[PDB]
Amino acid sequence: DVVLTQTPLSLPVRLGDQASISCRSSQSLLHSDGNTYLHWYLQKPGQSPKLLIYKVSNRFSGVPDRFSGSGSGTDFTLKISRVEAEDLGVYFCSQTTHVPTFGGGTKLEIKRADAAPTVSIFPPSSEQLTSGGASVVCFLNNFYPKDINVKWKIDGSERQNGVLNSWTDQDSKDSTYSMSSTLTLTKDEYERHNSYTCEATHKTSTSPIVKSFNR
Amino acid sequence: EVKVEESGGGLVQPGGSMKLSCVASGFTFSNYWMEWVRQSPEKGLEWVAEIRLKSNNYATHYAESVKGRFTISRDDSKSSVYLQMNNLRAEDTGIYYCTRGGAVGAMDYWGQGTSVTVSSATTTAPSVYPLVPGCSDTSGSSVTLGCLVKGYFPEPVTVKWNYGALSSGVRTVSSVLQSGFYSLSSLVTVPSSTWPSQTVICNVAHPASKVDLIKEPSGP
Repeated sequence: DVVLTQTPLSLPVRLGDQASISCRSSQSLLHSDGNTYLHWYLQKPGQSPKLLIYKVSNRFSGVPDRFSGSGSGTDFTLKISRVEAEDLGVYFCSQTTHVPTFGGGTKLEIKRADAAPTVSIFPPSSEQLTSGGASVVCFLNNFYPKDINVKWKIDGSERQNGVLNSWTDQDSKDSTYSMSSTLTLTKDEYERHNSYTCEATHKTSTSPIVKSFNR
Repeated sequence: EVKVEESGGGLVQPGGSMKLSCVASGFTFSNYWMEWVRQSPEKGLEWVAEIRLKSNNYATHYAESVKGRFTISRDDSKSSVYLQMNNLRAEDTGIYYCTRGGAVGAMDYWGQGTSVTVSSATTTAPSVYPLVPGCSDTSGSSVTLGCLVKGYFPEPVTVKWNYGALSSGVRTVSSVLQSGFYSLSSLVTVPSSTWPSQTVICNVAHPASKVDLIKEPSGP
């Protein structure tokens, strides 16, 4: 197989700066017709990958000139001069000079100014009690950087089990993440306690962000 | 403006079959080659098959790992290409993209794509709960609501608000498989005055069980 190896895997970038991904194959991509068939595709969050550069360095219609391609030997490179919010995504590089194969990928990640998280809490909805479990959600919205720790305190004594956290992707218009902390206790459980409290602790602060409710 | 759309995915047992339909519109469907590429969360992006023009003697080419299991056909009259899939192994899982092989020797236009899950587990439609304030003081952008899609299978499920006429402020975390059940969240923020005097609804669709959903968060 024609093995392609992209580097790096994750690459942070400040707006306006330059950005470079390297794609190198396990072998030459020189077609007999003297044409190297190396291409770069951009697949943004939840979308269909798109063609950006074809035949080593040719731009596809509609694709800005900020995107430049080049190659030499078995080493090819894509450059995103003047980065933008919309430019976030996994950049692909594929060869079709033989049995078509693709490259691992690279997650271009916009790196912006820190931002504090806005925290909201939600008590379970009666519509869920009959399931035998009650979920309490803590939602941190519009924060940056990606990192952050959340904590659940039930009637005071912190709780660690039953916690499941998942993050969104990088918003393409403010480049800020959001995430949700889901605490799922059993029906009888969630009912033997009256004060539910999550406490977020992001970099844009030291005193944690306390937000809670009482049944 | 060119456009392409796949279809026909869902859960399959180790061992069965399935077929996928691709409709292309915007270009002379007959003057091009068509491809099928799948994307597995392991083998990453992987090419499967390619079909060619009439004069091309409608020739096929199957990725060595799919020879005699899959079959690609086409019909210029209705402008469509098909991917017969038989003997689906867990490996065959992943999303499937229908693309066009432009003059440029590269797959230029891609479809939205379509999931395909090969497993012995059985479908289970999502369960949606209302995420509403929880009775508090206004101190967090001006009101946030949500739908807690839980215990469903397989992926994915697509949330949308007010039928898709609400895109700004939308926020959807990712799937988190646990207990064999995917679960995500989707919340949207709105001006505390445009609620609850206004109608807010999420549209949780779960393609595997073909079950769109229409719930509406209201002040409890």
